[PDB]
Amino acid sequence: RMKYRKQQRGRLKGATKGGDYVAFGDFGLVALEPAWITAQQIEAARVAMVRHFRRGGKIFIRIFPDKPYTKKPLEVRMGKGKGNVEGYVAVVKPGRVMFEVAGVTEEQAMEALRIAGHKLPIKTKIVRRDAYDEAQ
Amino acid sequence: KFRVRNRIKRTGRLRLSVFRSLKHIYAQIIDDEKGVTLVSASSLALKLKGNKTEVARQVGRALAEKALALGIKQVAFDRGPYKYHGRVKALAEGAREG
Amino acid sequence: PLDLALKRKYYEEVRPELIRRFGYQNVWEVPRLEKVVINQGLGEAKEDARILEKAAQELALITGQKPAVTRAKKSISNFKLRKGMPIGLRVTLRRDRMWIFLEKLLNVALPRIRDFRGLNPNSFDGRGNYNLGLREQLIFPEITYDMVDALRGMDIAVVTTAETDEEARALLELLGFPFRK
Amino acid sequence: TKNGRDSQAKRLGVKRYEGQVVRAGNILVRQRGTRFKPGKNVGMGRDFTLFALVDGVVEFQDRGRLGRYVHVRPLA
Amino acid sequence: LLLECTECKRRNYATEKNKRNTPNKLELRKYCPWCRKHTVHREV
Amino acid sequence: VPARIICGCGNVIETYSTKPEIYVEVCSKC
RNA sequence: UCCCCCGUGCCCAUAGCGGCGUGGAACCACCCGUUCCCAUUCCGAACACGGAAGUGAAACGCGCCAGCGCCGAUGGUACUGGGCGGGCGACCGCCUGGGAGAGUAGGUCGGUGCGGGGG
RNA sequence: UCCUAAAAGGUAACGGAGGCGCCCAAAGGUCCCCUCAGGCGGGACGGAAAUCCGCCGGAGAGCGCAAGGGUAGAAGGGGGCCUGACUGCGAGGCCUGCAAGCCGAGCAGGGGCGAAAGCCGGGCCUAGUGAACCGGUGGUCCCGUGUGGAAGGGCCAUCGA
RNA sequence: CGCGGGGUGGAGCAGCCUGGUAGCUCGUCGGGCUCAUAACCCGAAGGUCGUCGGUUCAAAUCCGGCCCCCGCAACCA
RNA sequence: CGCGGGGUGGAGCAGCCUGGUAGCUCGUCGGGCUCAUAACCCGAAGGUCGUCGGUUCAAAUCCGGCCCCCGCAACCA
RNA sequence: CGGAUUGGGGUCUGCAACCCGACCCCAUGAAGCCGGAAUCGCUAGUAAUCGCGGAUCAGCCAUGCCGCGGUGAAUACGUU
Ligand SMILES: [Mg+2]
Ligand SMILES: [Mg+2]
Ligand SMILES: [Mg+2]
Ligand SMILES: [Mg+2]
Ligand SMILES: [Mg+2]
Ligand SMILES: [Mg+2]
Ligand SMILES: [Mg+2]
Ligand SMILES: [Mg+2]
Ligand SMILES: [Mg+2]
Ligand SMILES: [Mg+2]
Ligand SMILES: [Mg+2]
Ligand SMILES: [Mg+2]
Ligand SMILES: [Mg+2]
Ligand SMILES: [Mg+2]
Ligand SMILES: [Mg+2]
Ligand SMILES: [Mg+2]
Ligand SMILES: [Mg+2]
Ligand SMILES: [Mg+2]
Ligand SMILES: [Mg+2]
Ligand SMILES: [Mg+2]
Ligand SMILES: [Mg+2]
Ligand SMILES: [Mg+2]
Ligand SMILES: [Mg+2]
Ligand SMILES: [Mg+2]
Ligand SMILES: [Mg+2]
Ligand SMILES: [Mg+2]
Ligand SMILES: [Mg+2]
Ligand SMILES: [Mg+2]
Ligand SMILES: [Mg+2]
Ligand SMILES: [Mg+2]
Ligand SMILES: [Mg+2]
Ligand SMILES: [Mg+2]
Ligand SMILES: [Mg+2]
Ligand SMILES: [Mg+2]
Ligand SMILES: [Mg+2]
Ligand SMILES: [Mg+2]
Ligand SMILES: [Mg+2]
Ligand SMILES: [Mg+2]
Ligand SMILES: [Mg+2]
Ligand SMILES: [Mg+2]
Ligand SMILES: [Mg+2]
Ligand SMILES: [Mg+2]
Ligand SMILES: [Mg+2]
Ligand SMILES: [Mg+2]
Ligand SMILES: [Mg+2]
Ligand SMILES: [Mg+2]
Ligand SMILES: [Mg+2]
Ligand SMILES: [Mg+2]
Ligand SMILES: [Mg+2]
Ligand SMILES: [Mg+2]
Ligand SMILES: [Mg+2]
Ligand SMILES: [Mg+2]
Ligand SMILES: [Mg+2]
Ligand SMILES: [Mg+2]
Ligand SMILES: [Mg+2]
Ligand SMILES: [Mg+2]
Ligand SMILES: [Mg+2]
Ligand SMILES: [Mg+2]
Ligand SMILES: [Mg+2]
Ligand SMILES: [Mg+2]
Ligand SMILES: [Mg+2]
Ligand SMILES: [Mg+2]
Ligand SMILES: [Mg+2]
Ligand SMILES: [Mg+2]
Ligand SMILES: [Mg+2]
Ligand SMILES: [Mg+2]
Ligand SMILES: [Mg+2]
Ligand SMILES: [Mg+2]
Ligand SMILES: [Mg+2]
Ligand SMILES: [Mg+2]
Ligand SMILES: [Mg+2]
Ligand SMILES: [Mg+2]
Ligand SMILES: [Mg+2]
Ligand SMILES: [Mg+2]
Ligand SMILES: [Mg+2]
Ligand SMILES: [Mg+2]
Ligand SMILES: [Mg+2]
Ligand SMILES: [Mg+2]
Ligand SMILES: [Mg+2]
Ligand SMILES: [Mg+2]
Ligand SMILES: [Mg+2]
Ligand SMILES: [Mg+2]
Ligand SMILES: [Mg+2]
Ligand SMILES: [Mg+2]
Ligand SMILES: [Mg+2]
Ligand SMILES: [Mg+2]
Ligand SMILES: [Mg+2]
Ligand SMILES: [Mg+2]
Ligand SMILES: [Mg+2]
Ligand SMILES: [Mg+2]
Ligand SMILES: [Mg+2]
Ligand SMILES: [Mg+2]
Ligand SMILES: [Mg+2]
Ligand SMILES: [Mg+2]
Ligand SMILES: [Mg+2]
Ligand SMILES: [Mg+2]
Ligand SMILES: [Mg+2]
Ligand SMILES: [Mg+2]
Repeated sequence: RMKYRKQQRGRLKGATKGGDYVAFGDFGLVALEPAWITAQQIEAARVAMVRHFRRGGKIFIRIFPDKPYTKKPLEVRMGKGKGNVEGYVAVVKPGRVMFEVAGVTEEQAMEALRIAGHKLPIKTKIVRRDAYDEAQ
Repeated sequence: KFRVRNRIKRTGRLRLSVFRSLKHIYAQIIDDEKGVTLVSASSLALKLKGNKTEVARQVGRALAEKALALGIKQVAFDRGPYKYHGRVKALAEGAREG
Repeated sequence: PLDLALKRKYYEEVRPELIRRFGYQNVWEVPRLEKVVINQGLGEAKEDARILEKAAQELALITGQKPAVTRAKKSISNFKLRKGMPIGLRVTLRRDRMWIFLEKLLNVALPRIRDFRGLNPNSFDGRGNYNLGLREQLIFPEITYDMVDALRGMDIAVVTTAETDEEARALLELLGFPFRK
Repeated sequence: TKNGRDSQAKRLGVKRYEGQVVRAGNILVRQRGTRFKPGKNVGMGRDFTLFALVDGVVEFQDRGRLGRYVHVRPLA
Repeated sequence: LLLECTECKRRNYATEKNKRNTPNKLELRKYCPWCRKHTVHREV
Repeated sequence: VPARIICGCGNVIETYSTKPEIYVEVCSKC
């Protein structure tokens, strides 16, 4: 990334804008609980997904961490934390669409998204597609 | 361009918009904060001869007669992006002389 | 001094031809030659304010007008110039002194140019103007050989109501501009 | 560390409001730049301080491009 | 540099601030005394 | 003054410059 | 009364840009010229002066067209003074009054005041 | 200076991030004039970037110096003249526990710029600093130990954190 | 990890304070003396100034973070 | 701030006192010479003498002021 | 001064001159203003300087070698 060092904590209110719709791909993965998703978590689900169905299609990772995860190294209170230990996270509130696959089979999707779900700390659901966009 | 205009717009009353054509010279006494002209002494759109500068004088005096009549005297002048030098000069000049 | 060749050349020759190659309606539509400018990138005349006046005064003759000064503004760290104290040489001439200059141009300067080949018909500003480049400033008439302490170069320009480089090309050609075809 | 610094509160903003009585010289509004322009019987100084030049009530008048002018309507 | 401006043929002072090396050596700027009115004031 | 370009090839134009005696050559006449 | 145009102010983009059209007798600009007032660190381009001829090209006035810009519902919704309940926590919900933003339908290539000239 | 600060103000932590301890006689005052950065297209050295030309380009430049706010319907760019970086003042009001800080109409003397209206009691503004005591230097309607005078002191000015 | 000092041609080291223009010694390369080598003499070449971002007309030099090096400190329980 | 000493070639010093003399050492370039550096020997460029000013026939010289360094005791609300 | 380089044309030897001949004519006019440390040759018709011939051989890349004549020096205290 690139901006500046540290950032605030900030609570995780209503699952408002933290939640969208299946914009790309065919299937999707939604969050049910609100929390910070770690970089290690993104990749974990990423690798898990793509590794499952070798030579997989296209895996869309809508979310994206940019919140400097702060933390102190086993001491006391001399100023603000160094953070960066775990790295960064993303504001993930219920309704969000972390991942979504395409150009692949439904079985590949259902199982993958399932596994990648375990890579996530939040309880999750798997939505198909429907037609819910915004048109006439 | 019209900086000067804004300057005297906060000065007082009785502005003297001296708009002049390439051959004409209109003189209007417009009071701001309402938008009404009092003594509007035109030039080539009035009666006078054909001598821009000299005409500027006679029209300046035209303002005088009508101005003093209504009791107006606040000589709040309005350059109107023009250089006080030639025609516009005789306006306030002859009008303030008489 | 309102009288010369290039004058009535535009009047009784170019004007009608511009009504031919394109055709118009109003006289104030046909491309009229009106603006001509000069310039000299004088990063050289930075150290030497002496050499600065020389170029200016020389110019005074070849232009038949009054030289001017236009320094820089940015800051060429690479080539010793900053604030904008140094110098650039500009001079814009119009009306008669303009016509008299162009006469010398295509009848004196251009003629005796180092392996002259004509004017590059691409140097149009995409619209209806032209921009040319010259080196030796002595190609001009009055400039004597034993007077130039440097073959200082310079570039000029010419603005016209012309909106298309085709109209411009035709105009300039009719004016008497030997365009390297 | 090295961050705990801050110039104390200057306490600017709107000092007087529309529909208020004012003497002569009452600092209408102290502003940073020029978020509020003068007008009818109102002038400013070095720090762009807005104050009354007459005696009456304060009034506001938003004028988009022009600006958010504020005046005072004299009466007695 | 801290500058002080005296008066001509009298004995009055004024508050000032000159420039050490910067192109500033003397101060011949007119002023205004209390005795009489408006006479030039030398640096000094 | 009428600059008489005395170019060495048979052309003497009456332009306007300094010193009507402007000795030139290889102009538009050759 | 009403219409075209000139000056100037208000409303401060539903008046802005842009393509098209259109008006010169009048009004306006350009335009002729640089002797005098005066001027461009170079130019009468700008500012200035004296004033006929020419055009409406430039600028502007008026009108059209919505592509851009701009204005923008309604409906529901987010959030929320106030009152109340549920979960370990992260949080969630109901009653009461309030109620955006975004997106949709859609609106607009102006309206208006005083004075001056002309029918 | 900003955020934290929860839409008036205020508001804490060894909370996040950055400045000041200056500078300018022109970077001031008045008068008149002027308009950005960039992007594209065109042009002798240059050529990402000097300078010149055309069209676009409403503020993303500039505004001495951090940031915020403001700003071309000028606070910015230039020229002319000038020294209001004036004395004696001060209705009213911001701020505030005290003290300190901050804005200022208008009056008088006198003076600058402009035809005038009018503006000028420094710098677009918010940091660029230090109660009091002690003493220094200039000045002065004052005091001066019985009396003239001197020493010394007070008063206005200004100096050493 | 707390505080201080330091990364510059192949080796060691100056220049940073006081922004514009990398200096010295050894070595390396070419040439000479010698039968030959060293010593000695003649000339040449050789750097990204650790790193990334920032400040500036412009950064080895100014500011900040990271990385590596050296020194000091790390107590009362 | 008060007192006194001086600024002299790329650099320092004698000349100053009590004016008629820019000289000395080293560097540096060319010449002599040597196996070689050096010693040593010949010649040479570079100083408005920090500045401005005054007296005199002539001022580095004697003197006034101005700029700077260095020294001196003292001082600090 | 200097003649390197190079464009174009042409001459002759030889089956044949791209690689590779010599030569001529026109144009082109390079470095070089006397040479760093170091080093070479000669004691008189010598050094220096100038031209000539031959072997070689179709021709010739010959500034090479061998031979010949023209002009015509300087200094040699001494043996460290
Ligand atoms: Mg990145
Ligand atoms: Mg939240
Ligand atoms: Mg992990
Ligand atoms: Mg799970
Ligand atoms: Mg965890
Ligand atoms: Mg599940
Ligand atoms: Mg003629
Ligand atoms: Mg026509
Ligand atoms: Mg000139
Ligand atoms: Mg000549
Ligand atoms: Mg021709
Ligand atoms: Mg704090
Ligand atoms: Mg604190
Ligand atoms: Mg605080
Ligand atoms: Mg405090
Ligand atoms: Mg038309
Ligand atoms: Mg028409
Ligand atoms: Mg003239
Ligand atoms: Mg006349
Ligand atoms: Mg005259
Ligand atoms: Mg002129
Ligand atoms: Mg004009
Ligand atoms: Mg006339
Ligand atoms: Mg007509
Ligand atoms: Mg017409
Ligand atoms: Mg039209
Ligand atoms: Mg209209
Ligand atoms: Mg909307
Ligand atoms: Mg809405
Ligand atoms: Mg629609
Ligand atoms: Mg729409
Ligand atoms: Mg329109
Ligand atoms: Mg109306
Ligand atoms: Mg009619
Ligand atoms: Mg009718
Ligand atoms: Mg706040
Ligand atoms: Mg608050
Ligand atoms: Mg924090
Ligand atoms: Mg200062
Ligand atoms: Mg100024
Ligand atoms: Mg000013
Ligand atoms: Mg300008
Ligand atoms: Mg640009
Ligand atoms: Mg380009
Ligand atoms: Mg270009
Ligand atoms: Mg360009
Ligand atoms: Mg050159
Ligand atoms: Mg360029
Ligand atoms: Mg370019
Ligand atoms: Mg470019
Ligand atoms: Mg200013
Ligand atoms: Mg100015
Ligand atoms: Mg000025
Ligand atoms: Mg005066
Ligand atoms: Mg203060
Ligand atoms: Mg007064
Ligand atoms: Mg002021
Ligand atoms: Mg300031
Ligand atoms: Mg300030
Ligand atoms: Mg007294
Ligand atoms: Mg006395
Ligand atoms: Mg007494
Ligand atoms: Mg006393
Ligand atoms: Mg002091
Ligand atoms: Mg080191
Ligand atoms: Mg060291
Ligand atoms: Mg290192
Ligand atoms: Mg090195
Ligand atoms: Mg090393
Ligand atoms: Mg080193
Ligand atoms: Mg060393
Ligand atoms: Mg350092
Ligand atoms: Mg360098
Ligand atoms: Mg070196
Ligand atoms: Mg060394
Ligand atoms: Mg070595
Ligand atoms: Mg060595
Ligand atoms: Mg070596
Ligand atoms: Mg060696
Ligand atoms: Mg070797
Ligand atoms: Mg060995
Ligand atoms: Mg080297
Ligand atoms: Mg570095
Ligand atoms: Mg460098
Ligand atoms: Mg190291
Ligand atoms: Mg113990
Ligand atoms: Mg003593
Ligand atoms: Mg002593
Ligand atoms: Mg010595
Ligand atoms: Mg020696
Ligand atoms: Mg001296
Ligand atoms: Mg002297
Ligand atoms: Mg002491
Ligand atoms: Mg040939
Ligand atoms: Mg020979
Ligand atoms: Mg042979
Ligand atoms: Mg034979
Ligand atoms: Mg013997």
